[PDB]
Amino acid sequence: IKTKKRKTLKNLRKDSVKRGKFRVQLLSTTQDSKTLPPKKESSIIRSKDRWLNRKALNKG
Amino acid sequence: WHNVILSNISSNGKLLAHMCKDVEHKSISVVSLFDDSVNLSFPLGSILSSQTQSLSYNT
Amino acid sequence: ELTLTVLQELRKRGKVRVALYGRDESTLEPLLNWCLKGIEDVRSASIVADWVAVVLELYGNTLESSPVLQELMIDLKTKVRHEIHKSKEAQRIEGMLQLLT
Amino acid sequence: KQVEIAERNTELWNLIALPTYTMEYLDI
Amino acid sequence: NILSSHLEANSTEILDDLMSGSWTEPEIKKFILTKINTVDHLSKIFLTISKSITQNPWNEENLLPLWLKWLLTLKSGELNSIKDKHTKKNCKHLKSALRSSEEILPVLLGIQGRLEMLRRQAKLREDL
Amino acid sequence: ERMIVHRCRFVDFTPATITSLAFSHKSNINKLTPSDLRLAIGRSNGNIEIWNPRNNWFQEMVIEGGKDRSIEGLCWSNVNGESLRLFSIGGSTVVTEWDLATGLPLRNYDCNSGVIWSISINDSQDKLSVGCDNGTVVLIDISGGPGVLEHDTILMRQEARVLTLAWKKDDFVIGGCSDGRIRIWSAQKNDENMGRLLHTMKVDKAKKESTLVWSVIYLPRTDQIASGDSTGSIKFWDFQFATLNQSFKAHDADVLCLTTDTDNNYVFSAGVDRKIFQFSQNTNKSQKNNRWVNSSNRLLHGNDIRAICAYQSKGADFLVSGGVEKTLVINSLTSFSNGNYRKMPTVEPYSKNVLVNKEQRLVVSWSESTVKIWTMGNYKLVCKLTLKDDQNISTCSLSPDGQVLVVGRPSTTKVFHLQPVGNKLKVTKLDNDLLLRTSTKLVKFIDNSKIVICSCEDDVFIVDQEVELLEVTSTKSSIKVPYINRINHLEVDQNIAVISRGCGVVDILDLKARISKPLARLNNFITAVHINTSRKSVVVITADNKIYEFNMNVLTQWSKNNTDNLPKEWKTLKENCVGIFSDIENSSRLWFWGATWISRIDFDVDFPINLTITDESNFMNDHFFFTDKYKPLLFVDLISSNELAIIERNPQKAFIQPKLVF
Amino acid sequence: GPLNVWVKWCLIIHGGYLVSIPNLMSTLSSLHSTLKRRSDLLPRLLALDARLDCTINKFKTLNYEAGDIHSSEPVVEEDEDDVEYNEELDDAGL
RNA sequence: UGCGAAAGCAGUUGAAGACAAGUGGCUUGUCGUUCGUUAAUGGCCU
Repeated sequence: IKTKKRKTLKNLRKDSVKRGKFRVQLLSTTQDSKTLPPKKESSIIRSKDRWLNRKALNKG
Repeated sequence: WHNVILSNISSNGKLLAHMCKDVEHKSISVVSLFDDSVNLSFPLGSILSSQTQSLSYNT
Repeated sequence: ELTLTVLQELRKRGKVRVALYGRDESTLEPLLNWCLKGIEDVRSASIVADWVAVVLELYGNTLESSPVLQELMIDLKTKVRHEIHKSKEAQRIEGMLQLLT
Repeated sequence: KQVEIAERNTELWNLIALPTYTMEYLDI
Repeated sequence: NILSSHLEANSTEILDDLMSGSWTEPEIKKFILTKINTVDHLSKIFLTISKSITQNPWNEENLLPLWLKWLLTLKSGELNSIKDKHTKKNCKHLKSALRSSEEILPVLLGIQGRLEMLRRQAKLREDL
Repeated sequence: ERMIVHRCRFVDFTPATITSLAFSHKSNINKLTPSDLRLAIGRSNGNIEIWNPRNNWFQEMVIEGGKDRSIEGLCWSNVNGESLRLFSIGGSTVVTEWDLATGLPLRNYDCNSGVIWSISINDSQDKLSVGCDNGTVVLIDISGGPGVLEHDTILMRQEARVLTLAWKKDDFVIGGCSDGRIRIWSAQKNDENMGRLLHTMKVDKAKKESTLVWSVIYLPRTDQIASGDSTGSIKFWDFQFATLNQSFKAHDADVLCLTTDTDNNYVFSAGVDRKIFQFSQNTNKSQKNNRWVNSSNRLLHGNDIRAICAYQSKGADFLVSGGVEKTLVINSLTSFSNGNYRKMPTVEPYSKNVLVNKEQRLVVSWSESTVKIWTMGNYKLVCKLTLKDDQNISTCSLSPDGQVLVVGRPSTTKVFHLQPVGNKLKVTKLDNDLLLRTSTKLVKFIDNSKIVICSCEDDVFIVDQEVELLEVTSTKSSIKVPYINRINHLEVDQNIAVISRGCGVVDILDLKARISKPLARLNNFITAVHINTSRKSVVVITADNKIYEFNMNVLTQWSKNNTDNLPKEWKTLKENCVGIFSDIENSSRLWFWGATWISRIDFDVDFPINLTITDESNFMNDHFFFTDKYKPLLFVDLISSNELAIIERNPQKAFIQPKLVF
Repeated sequence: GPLNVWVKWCLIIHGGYLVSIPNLMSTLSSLHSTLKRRSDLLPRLLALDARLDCTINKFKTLNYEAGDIHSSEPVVEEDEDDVEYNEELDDAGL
């Protein structure tokens, strides 16, 4: 139960499972889509802060 | 100039600056000597920063 | 000799203390771990002596906190104990052939 | 015992932070 | 016990030489450290031990030099700051009384080498 | 007993890095400071604080965002005669416009191209540039009214992502990109070259890494573009002829943000090497020769500077800067190198995240989307609730007796029964769909069962139903800054509450008849409110650091002499008192606290006599004890008649600019 | 260490030959120079071990004033069963 | 500072005046003033 708690957490939380040739996506809620702006794209946020913490400027 | 602390003259010799010590503190005055083209003066506290008054005397 | 000459250049040139100011446990262990090896040799041991003396002068509280350089100071103590037995017995041999002049 | 006295004398010659929770008091 | 008697005597007002004698009576290393750890101020123990070690820098008793080296180990953040008018010439004459042993440690180690050579060749030539 | 003091450093509530500063009104040096000027601070965990620089920078409202939300740029928009409008990009494909009343997004306009890297607002503020990751610059028509945003025109594309934008006027739009170049597009509608990029300029590239142009501004007094890039160099470019006038090699690493004053006599600039450089053109010879000089340079920040902005009016001229270290820094604009500066506290808790309950000696504290509870003894963490069905947290309250916790955000709220099972707790949700549907700002527990709820849409319920609440006169500042007439505070114990809205209105309410009986009687923003059951009094403190008290069923004589017999500590105070309570052993002494001090005033005594917004501008209209030895302060409270709870903060790589060694 | 046992025995046994030799120092110069450079620095490492041993027994006695306290001081914990009662999605689940 | 050897051995550290800050005085501190005593993030070229 210690080695699969994150597995059963993610496998019960996540959606859009496969059905043969198909894939059954959930539509989201107006609750979240009208309470919050969407999440940041971690690719570009990691690009910007990884640039500002590149090795060529010797941080310490 | 009735009290001089420090002095310098420009490269062409056309004007000269010096210091005064006239009261709370010293003063700085520049004067053209071969003409009355310019002669100005001001207390050097307006030159100095606000940080220097709470720092050492070297500042 | 290169470690010795940069130690001697920092000693003559500026300040041992400037070279040692911003240090802590993880960044002093190279110095003391070399001073273990340098305390054996004659040519290094004066410089090793004053560098160890300065670092225990200005890091006497890190001595209390970190236990993993306390043991380095203890090993340095037994090293200087062996070396002082050697430097005493060399003076004894020096006297015992001064007797034979 | 002379080398012992001489060694000790020469030693004399060359011999010459916040925790996470406190409990203190102040004026009423 | 007798350490507490020496502590009370040296803490009251007086009897400092007799206090160091009573300290030399029981004379434990652990209690020697404890008597430095307990007291919060000294009545110029440094001054009286300074004059004692100045008048005898060559004594066979290790008591007052042991007391001085543990006092200097444990309390020298405060001996340099208790007093600096008579204490300056005190440490001066103590330092000049003690530097001569650093001057003559090589000749004593030389004579120790001499004597070990003599006694070992005399043990060697022992006539079969 | 004497006061025994629990100096707690358990809560590690840490804010996030300031990523965007903006001022609501533009500068206009020769006119008075408007009463509607707000600074907006977008952090990096996704919350937008809104501060008012009147009388040492109080914080009016906070708009929090949730898990994995950030905010990279934000711009104001105030067409003259209409409400303030606040747009902001995150790390995503949308722009988000917020209504300032509720503290929610009222619009998520998905921009129709890629991930937005920068945002800028047109001069005259009818259009909005978003510069995106796929090299696009998209124009968004803003002038349709507050809330409605239309797509206008995608400008002529390119390869590299456009990292910063600026406008010349209504006409041209300048953009610095991640290929080391600076493009100039024409956004002038009804021209032949509308949308196509007119010019391209290339900065001096780094030798051993790629160069990115990080900051671009237009300087209208001259006709230049100032630009800071990732080599540290700062370049000034003539706009016509599109070409460099002079380059300075100023910083040692990237220049993230740069700004200017009104008449463009100064350009201030800052970046990851954590110094703020000042480039001046104030001399008549400098103005007639178009020659900036590298005038000065200051080291004030600890880690970075990611945002810089400037305001300049008749009684206000300051540049504001913030970075990776979470604190704000105020300097003077025309007196940058000479004058003084003020480093704000990293948090001034105008909205609290910690409260204690005297029974069980326990304290709850909520950071982003988790609460934690520990008890005094030492101390022991007894329970925590990392509710991840949640995304964003807001205010919270515990029942007296410590039975039920209620957490509450602007979208929902949730109530949890608690049972101490020994060295742990057991926590169970108790379902109520009215609570699950309501928006909550404040919950404050009339009884062990009854709570009062202030909704984000100005509703005041009483659950476990409706307080009649009169309306306020809508003046010009209330229509301009659209949250001034919103209930900031409510304090209650034993069936008598009082609410407070920041126009200077503080209204009591009997929980029985649910009628107002207003006592507005105030002049500016109200920092805190506490009810004294002794004297039958309300105690308000405003942003000017004055303590008023009034009676209930106007100010008492103790207020009438206390206000102008107030101590010199209060008269030279810099941080506003965010919390008041009353002493527990005496029902009449009161004990209050700001973010850097702790004071206590005595109910009867009176003592004898003998870088701000400082103008004649109005407000938003048109034994005594003092200590500060617990100054990095977060929250204080009481437990019993002799002890005190002082929970504070305690502490990252940075560009090493070393102190001189000896 | 090991080899000067040989050099003290050579002097003791052959104590007549190398006192009858006319230039002792000139004939075994390398021994004189080696022992002079070995024993010349003896005051320096005397001062070194005085200063070193002082701080060593200083922290030793200060840490022996509380040497029993760090044997049961660590009472640290981790993400205990409050995390299980905390996971509200897993509280709706199980 | 003097005598010295590289060790050490003897001596200390006053007065006036002006100015600055704090609360006309009083306190403290300075001096591109006199008399007496042997006494500012700011680092190195192609």
